Amino acid sequence: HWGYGKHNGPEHWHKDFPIAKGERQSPVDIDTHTAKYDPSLKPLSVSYDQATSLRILNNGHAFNVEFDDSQDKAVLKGGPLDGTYRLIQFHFHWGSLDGQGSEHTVDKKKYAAELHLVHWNTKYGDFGKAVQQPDGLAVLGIFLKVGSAKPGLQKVVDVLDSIKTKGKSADFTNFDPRGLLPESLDYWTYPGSLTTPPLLECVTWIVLKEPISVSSEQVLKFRKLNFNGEGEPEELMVDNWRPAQPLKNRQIKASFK
Ligand SMILES: CCN[C@H]1C[C@H](C)S(=O)(=O)c2sc(S(N)(=O)=O)cc21
Ligand SMILES: [Zn+2]
Repeated sequence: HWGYGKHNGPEHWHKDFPIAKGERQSPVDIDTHTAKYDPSLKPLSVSYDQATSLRILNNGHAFNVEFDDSQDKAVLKGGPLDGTYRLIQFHFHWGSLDGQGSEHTVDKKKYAAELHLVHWNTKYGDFGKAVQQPDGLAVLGIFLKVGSAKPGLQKVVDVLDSIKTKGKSADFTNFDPRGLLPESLDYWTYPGSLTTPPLLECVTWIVLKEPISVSSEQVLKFRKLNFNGEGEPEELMVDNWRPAQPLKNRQIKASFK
């Protein structure tokens, strides 16, 4: 099975998922001097007031916090998007050391972790149909740097003990994702893909310029999770990030100057 090890990591994915060598793969390095300011880009509209979280799960690759997407409760609009995108889940990617962990990079700089808030285009009816479309998903990416603690993240950190291994899930209701957002919503955007298999090229990436700060103790807790299931040899869940892919014939746009 695919993973992040030496024998099943990113360099091997192309054997089972040939699209790994495709034309619009993610993540990428964001060269701040070549990105172009596009004044036609609208500000992002994040409406998370009615978000209903349901559960937190360790799927063997990361931990996901899932939301009820049966209605337009928590949605993302505006920016480079056309239509309404519903929040379905969020997860993180992190490193074994503070100097690595993020998937996207900024002028080759790596952050300690990267948060992905995944949304799907409602015009396609269901998430499964959305992933088969070029504009089916919108993922909001937020960088994490180590510094002061992020209070809104603590409730997540505190429940990780209950989902240490692959397959474990815990009820996780009434969590407000607004607590994870930076002050500014300035962003870069480009067309890309999922960063894990199936690596489908159905994502409009929206990467925020402003990183959020989390404490050393908060990120340390992420690193205590396991890739393995209960009863199996312990493999710490760290470095679950894909390296930067070629930009090819794509242009990264910025909402700011
Ligand atoms: C572990 C599989 N993860 C996949 C398949 C899921 C069904 S998804 O919600 O389409 C999704 S979103 C991202 S990311 N890292 O580009 O934001 C990866 C994945
Ligand atoms: Zn991700």
